[PDB]
Parts: sequence; C-alpha cells; structure tokens
Amino acid sequence: VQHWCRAPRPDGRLCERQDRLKCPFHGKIVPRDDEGRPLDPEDRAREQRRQLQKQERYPSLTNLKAQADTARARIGRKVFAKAAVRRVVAAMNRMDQKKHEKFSNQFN
Amino acid sequence: MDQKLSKLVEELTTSGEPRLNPEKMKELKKICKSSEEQLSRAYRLLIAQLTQEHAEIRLSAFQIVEELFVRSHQFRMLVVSNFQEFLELTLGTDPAQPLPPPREAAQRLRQATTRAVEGWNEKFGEAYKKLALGYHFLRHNKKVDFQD
Amino acid sequence: SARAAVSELMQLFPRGLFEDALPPIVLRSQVYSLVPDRTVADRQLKELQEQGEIRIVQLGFDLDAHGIIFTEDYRTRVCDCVLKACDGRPYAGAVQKFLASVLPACGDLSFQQDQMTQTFGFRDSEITHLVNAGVLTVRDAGSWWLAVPGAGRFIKYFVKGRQAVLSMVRKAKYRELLLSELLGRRAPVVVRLGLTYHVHDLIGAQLVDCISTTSGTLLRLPET
Ligand SMILES: [Zn+2]
Ligand SMILES: [Zn+2]
Repeated sequence: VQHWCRAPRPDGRLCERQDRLKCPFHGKIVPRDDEGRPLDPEDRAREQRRQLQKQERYPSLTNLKAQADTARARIGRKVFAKAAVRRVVAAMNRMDQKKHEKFSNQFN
Repeated sequence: MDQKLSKLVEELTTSGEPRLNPEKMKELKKICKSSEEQLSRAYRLLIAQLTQEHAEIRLSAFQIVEELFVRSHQFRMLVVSNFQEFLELTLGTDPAQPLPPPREAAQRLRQATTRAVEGWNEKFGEAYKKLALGYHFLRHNKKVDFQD
Repeated sequence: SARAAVSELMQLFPRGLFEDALPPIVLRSQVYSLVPDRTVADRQLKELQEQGEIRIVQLGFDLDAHGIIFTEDYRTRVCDCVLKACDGRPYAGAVQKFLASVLPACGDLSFQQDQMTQTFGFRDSEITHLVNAGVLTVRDAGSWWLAVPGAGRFIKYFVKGRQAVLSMVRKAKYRELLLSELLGRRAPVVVRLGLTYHVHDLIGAQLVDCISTTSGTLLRLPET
C-alpha cells in the first residue's frame, strides 16, 4: 500500500492514510502531489464539483414518533425481523453441520 | 357565546401545559359562572376531551373538572351522575380501556385523580352518597393505593 | 297517523337510483322517527298490514330490520320485471299463482312449508321456481321469508350509507352535530339514498340521541 490519501485536511495537513482504494474521509483516492492537488486536472475538477455539491447540500406534549424515529428503533426493526432471525438460525445450523462433520474416521 | 368557550378549552387542553394558564383559567371561571347551561356545555367539552387518546389532554381535562367541582355545586350533581364513566376514563379501572400515552402523563393523572377522589370524599362525600359508594368501591374492589 | 308518515317517507325514496326495478322501501325504524309514540306506531302499522295495503319483509341485514312496502308497488314491480326478464322461463306462472293466491290472503312475514303444500297446493318444484324468482329465501329447512327481488343492492347501499352517516356524526365535535348542519352538509358519495332518509333511520333506532336545543334538534351519540 504505497499511495496515500494526501487530501487537504482542515488542519492544513495532508492525509497519510494507507487505503488501497478509497479514503473513508475523502472518498475515492486519486493520486495527489506533495501539496495535495490531484495530478489529473480532470480528477481535480471532479473533486471540486463533488465538494461544491456537498457544501450546497400539541408541541408541548411528547411525540411517540420520537422513539419510533431513532437509530436504535430502526436497527431493532431490521435485526428483529422474522426473515433476519430465520437467516441467522440457518447459518448457525450450518455451523452445526460442520461440528457434525467432526467425526471422519469412525462410525460417526 | 358558545364558540369562545370551545376555543378557550381548546387552548387549555391542546397546549399540554403541565399547569393551567391562570388568566384564561379565570376567564373560563367567570364566563362559566355566567350561565348554568353553559356550565353543562363546558362539562360536555370536558367529557369529549377526556375520551380523546392522549394522557396529557386527559390530565388537563381532569384538572379543569376538579376546578369546577370544587368551585360549583350543580357541576357536582352533573359529574357524580356519570361518576362511573368518569372513574373509568381517569382511573383506567377497566383494563379494556387503558390510559393513552405518555406514561408520565398517565401516572400523573393516576396520582392526581386518586388525591382528588380522596379530597372529594372528605369534603362532599356525605353530600353525594354515590361519591362515598364510589370511593369505597375503588378502595376495595379495585384496591387503589390511596397512600401512593 | 303512521299512514301519512309512511307516505312521506316513501316519497323520499330515490326511485331512479334503482332504475324503478325495486319498489320503494321504508324501514319500520324510520316510521318510529316521525311517530314518537312507538306503541301507537306499531299498532297502526299492524292495522294497515291487516288491511292489505302494505307488506312487511324481513330484510335480514339486522334482526330488527323490517322493510315496509306498499302492496301495489310490490305487485307492479314484481309482475313487470320478473315476467319481462323471465318470459318463458317456468317460474313466471308459479309467481303469478303466488301473487294471486297467497299475498291477498295472508300478509304473514314468514311462509312455512305445510301452508304452501296444503292450503295452496304448491309443489316442491313450484317452491324452487319461486326461490329462483327471488320471491322466497330460506329461513329454515322448509321455511322461507317473503322477499323483494333484487333487494341486495338496496341493502348494500343502505348499510354503507348508515355507517357513513354515523361516522360523520362521530367525527363531528363532541361526537355531536346539529340536524340542520348535517342535512345541509354535502352528502358523501357513499350515501346514495339521501341524508334525510338515513337520518330518520338513525333517529328511529335510538342509534343517535335527539336533543331538542334552542338551535334545533342536536344529534349526540349515546355513550357506549
Ligand atoms: Zn484521508
Ligand atoms: Zn479523508
């Protein structure tokens, strides 16, 4: 992993992250010079366009939707779904299938 | 003069205020003292609002009812007429008709109505035999903790 | 008198909605609406029914649903429509015999097998002929109610209209509403028979409380 993210950080430092493909904090990794400008002018234009797009874009009573509208509720809905638990049980049963395969030579 | 009464109770209820606004409370007091059929109209407002599904709204309605009860005499006969349904909607005695959310509002309603029933038994209980019966009925058949 | 009341209510019937295939129908509960003395209403309706001017038919959608129809509207519509749509198919003659023999004789609500087999010489084949005519429907084994052909359409519209009107009263404030306000209000498309018709029915069956106020008669839902 040789090429570095090298994007201009808000602190004036260039990123030293050694990711093969993408920077988690700067999107796709493009080759940058010692001062962080991408070598390809077209890549620089695309990055500038992406940055510009990103920059552009009974009350006194409790609302039950507050609990329903939260990350934890969403995750609980996703994981505790009948389909999801069924897939989990299937995978764990295949794990059981391997520990059933732990008797090769003998009768088992 | 019916529109203004409905308006005023609408602000008092829908606001969900933890405590009643005293100025419009006094306006309601004076305007209801004006007429007795209007007092019944306010009673009907309160009953209608109590059925609506929100614990805070029910708390506001019950607080208004307690104010009128302590303040008015004819209102006492009027409410003790349907004390059965009133207890049902406030105490949630029938499990088939629980108290809506939020839970904090429901608990506050429970505590406030227990205390209000106790006070009414102390004050008007002899004056309304049905109130004494209802108190006793709560205390034994439902086993409501009056010390909570 | 009940006779007037049934007359005015029969006028409210929108005959065009059923393309004049169905004779106009009035529900006994609506007769109670215009005649508050429920007992006198029932006595005078029984008087009329004995005299043979009207027929009472078990509409079935509720156990207390008895539809009231002028006998002549019944005869006219049944003869016309049934014989026209059934010219040639056999039960026309059987229905003719029925209208000629039974209806003038007994105005009874139900028909039991023994009566038609003996007093009227009707056969099983002819009874099945009637049943397919729509004129009879099965109460029990060997028992049948009188019926109007095609009543299902009216029953469906009436049921949906009643529930819609009740819902409209419910959704008004307090679950209350003034009668004039309801009548003037634009009728929902579900309510196909007209609002006065359904309002009388609701008032008569004590489904809605009629409170006479200074502004008129208010409708309130009794506390359930
Ligand atoms: Zn980076
Ligand atoms: Zn980055």
